[PDB]
Amino acid sequence: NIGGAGSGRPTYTQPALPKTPAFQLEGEGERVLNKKKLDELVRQVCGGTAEGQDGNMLTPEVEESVLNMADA
Amino acid sequence: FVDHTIVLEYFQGAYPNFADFWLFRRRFSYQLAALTFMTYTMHIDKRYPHKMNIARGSGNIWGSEAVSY
Amino acid sequence: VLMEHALKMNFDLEIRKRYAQPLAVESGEFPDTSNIESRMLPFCYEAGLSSGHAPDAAQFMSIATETFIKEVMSAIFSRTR
Amino acid sequence: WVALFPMFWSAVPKEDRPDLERGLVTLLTKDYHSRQMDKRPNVVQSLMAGAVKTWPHCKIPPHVLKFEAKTYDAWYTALHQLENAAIKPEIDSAAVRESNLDALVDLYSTLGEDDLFYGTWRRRCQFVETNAGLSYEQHGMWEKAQRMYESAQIKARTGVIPFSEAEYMLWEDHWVLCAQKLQQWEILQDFAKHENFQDLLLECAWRNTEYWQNQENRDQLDTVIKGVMDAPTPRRYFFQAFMSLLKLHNKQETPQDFNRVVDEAIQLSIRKWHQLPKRLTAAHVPLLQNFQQLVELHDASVICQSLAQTNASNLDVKSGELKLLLGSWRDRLPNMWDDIVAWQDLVTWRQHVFGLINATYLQLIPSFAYRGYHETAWIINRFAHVARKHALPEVCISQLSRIYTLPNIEIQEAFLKLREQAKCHYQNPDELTSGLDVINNTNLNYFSAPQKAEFYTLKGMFLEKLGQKEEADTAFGT
Amino acid sequence: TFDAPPYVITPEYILKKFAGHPPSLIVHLYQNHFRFDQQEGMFQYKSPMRIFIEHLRNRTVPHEIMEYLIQGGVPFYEGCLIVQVFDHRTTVPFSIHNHNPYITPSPYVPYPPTVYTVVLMPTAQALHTDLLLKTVTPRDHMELDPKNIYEVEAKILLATYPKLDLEPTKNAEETIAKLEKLAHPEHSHKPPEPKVRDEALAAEQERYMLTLDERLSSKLWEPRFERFKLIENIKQEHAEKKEQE
Repeated sequence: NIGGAGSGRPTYTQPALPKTPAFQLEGEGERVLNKKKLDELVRQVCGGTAEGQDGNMLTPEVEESVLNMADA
Repeated sequence: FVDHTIVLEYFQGAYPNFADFWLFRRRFSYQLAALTFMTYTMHIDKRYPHKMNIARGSGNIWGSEAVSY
Repeated sequence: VLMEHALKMNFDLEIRKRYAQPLAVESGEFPDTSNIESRMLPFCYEAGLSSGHAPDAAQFMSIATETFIKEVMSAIFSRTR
Repeated sequence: WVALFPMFWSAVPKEDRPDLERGLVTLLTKDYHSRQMDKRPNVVQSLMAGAVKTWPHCKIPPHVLKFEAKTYDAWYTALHQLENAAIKPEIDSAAVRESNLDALVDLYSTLGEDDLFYGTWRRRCQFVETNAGLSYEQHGMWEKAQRMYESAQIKARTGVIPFSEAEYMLWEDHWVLCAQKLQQWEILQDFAKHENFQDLLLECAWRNTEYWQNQENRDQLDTVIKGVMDAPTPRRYFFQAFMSLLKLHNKQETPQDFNRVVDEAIQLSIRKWHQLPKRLTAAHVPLLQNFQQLVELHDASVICQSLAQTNASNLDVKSGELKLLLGSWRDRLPNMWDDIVAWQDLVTWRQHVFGLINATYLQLIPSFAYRGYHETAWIINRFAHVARKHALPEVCISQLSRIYTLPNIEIQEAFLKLREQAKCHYQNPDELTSGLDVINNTNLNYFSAPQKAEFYTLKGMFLEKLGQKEEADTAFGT
Repeated sequence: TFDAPPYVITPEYILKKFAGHPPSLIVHLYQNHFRFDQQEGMFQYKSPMRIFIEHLRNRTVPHEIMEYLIQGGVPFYEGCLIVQVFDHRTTVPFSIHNHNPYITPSPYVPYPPTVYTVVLMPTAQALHTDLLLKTVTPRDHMELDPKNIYEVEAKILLATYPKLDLEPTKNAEETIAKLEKLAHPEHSHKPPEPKVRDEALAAEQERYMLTLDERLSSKLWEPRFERFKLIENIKQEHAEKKEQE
């Protein structure tokens, strides 16, 4: 979709074969995968985590520092 | 006795293909508007239900026995 | 420095979109291909690259960011465990 | 298949239907179906019809239907479910209803159904100014619609009453459309330039005849045209073809490439015509106008080639040859009730071609070489008459007044000017000053008896309103 | 010479001394937005203007909008501000069967504030911003060359604090007593707290039904009227230009 006017506008208005948008029928969702990414990295570089515990590998004050690092 | 979904049921069952029903209804609306104007301005009086003819072939409407009162 | 601290294409309407997307710290989501792709264009327009960027740059940038974070975290862990 | 599918779907246990529905949605959007676009009985139509024949127990998202119908010619199958779900929604939720109505309105807009579009939008709005503006735009009163939209936006600025985003986008889009219909191009050009709208910028620039003469200006426009060509469409291809014609006129290209461009445009137009319903609907008219445009484009290319090649030897005999083709062109016009934009485009294209002819013939003289001005005057007068019949305020007057300055006073141009002057009598209230000034003195009446006689009759009828019974009596008696 | 403020500034003294003068600002609070008296638009509590609400809660001058305030000539009282607060805070949508006097009936329905006044105290950031703005404001040319910034600030500080406590003590107890006596209300807070971190079927059904929706899918909104204002500006410019011709 080129032109810059925008798409999905319900107002008064084309290529021969437009491209289908992206969709996901059912699954975990990005809102979960993105949040789990950091814990996944910590698990990767920490060597391994024993059964019955995971996720809480960085204290609340260190996750903010890591995110700032990434953005910068 | 009489609900409000009789004529719609009849004309939905008369047209197996939906394109035909869509076009029929689209023409029927305009024809009814024209007939309404004609009947309203000239003071036609006894508009019994057997005086409205509907052409199933296209959608035209002809109101027979139209005489001013 | 003090001022900062105090036909044709309008190149200044696409640079301003840089601030629309929330930062990683603001949301809590580790940056991914989508966020980096959104962030790429304003920088290119600022520097004068009218054409844009190559199609396969977002994945490269995401991989580089992941590698950098992994290296830093590995460095911190080795000296205290 | 359409007979079988409901019977077998009725045998699926109720607890398992969602899995089959998701699998069906996945199967409908596959990528290998594109090898079946042209075959008329194809699997997409059959699957959609089978699903929709049992709608209450087989739910499909509205937008999947909307997306597939536009490409695989299943318009009415989609509309069936789309406008049956508005009467009796499947699920109780505001978001579902909003999405369904959005899809329905988009289909109505694409198919060219104006009245259903406005009727559907007027039962969905929240303000009263939006309602009034839609009802005014339905009846072709653009100024009032613009004013109501502006008032609606101003009132909404306060924020005391909440509104939605659909209305917010509608106000802007329809303000732009109403401005387009009223020939407010001067401000639209700058608005598009500021807002980065390429197509609107091209449309605005195409209306400036002289802008396309400077080499640098056309070089700049070429970049925009090439930028918007990764998603070819009939209008973009027309613009590319016009650019190629202009390039050819200046000995910068071979005719073969121009013919290739025209062939590509024709193929795209045919491919887009093949995707609409079989029976002639209201969405076919623009494509017919496009066909005429392409034919006239080729004719103008031949005109330019012959003109250049014959004038290369300074042979002022091809005026008669051009006369036949101009006369043939003089009978190809739209119908009086066609959209105004069609007349605008026709006039603009003819003006471009006539300007080309005038430019080529002006450098040679320093009567027979002043035909472009006559043709431009004729087409302007015809468009002015049509615009008056459309009840466009000041558009007819604007066109009749923008022709004040035109050189090469000739019998044809003088007669056209006299016809325009006779057309100045609109028979409208509060226009007494202009009529009285015209009565005072206006050119000469020695040209022809019928013209002066009709002028006298118009003067008498103008006097009749003022109450000058005997004056008008004597005037039209004479 | 100008009268200098006391050691501790309180709302009572400032309100009493300047009573009968126009308030510096007027703010109206609604359920989910606020605005100024002459303002026509609105601000959301979630928008970037939450800083003003935070400052109002904390009673601090909002140094971030100092230049905007200076443009409007807002009045200052001994470097503080007085703000007036007005508290206004205290069918079947998207259905085609709803009735409205401007719509047909449709055959699927039977038939058709508290007022407050507060004072905001100044800070060091405010003075820093004031000097920084004065440095870059053309009037020599500029209104203040940098090299005189230190002398100007020295004179301003001398004016603000005319009297200081310069009496030596003699032992620890006297110093402790003096420290206790001189405590400040604004610098006597406490240390902060450590930082801390059936319907599913219906939600799934709604998400499924909203498939392939270009705009509504993502959400499952702060209007600014920028296009309208641009159109108004361009129309005004074109009309003004046409005035000459």
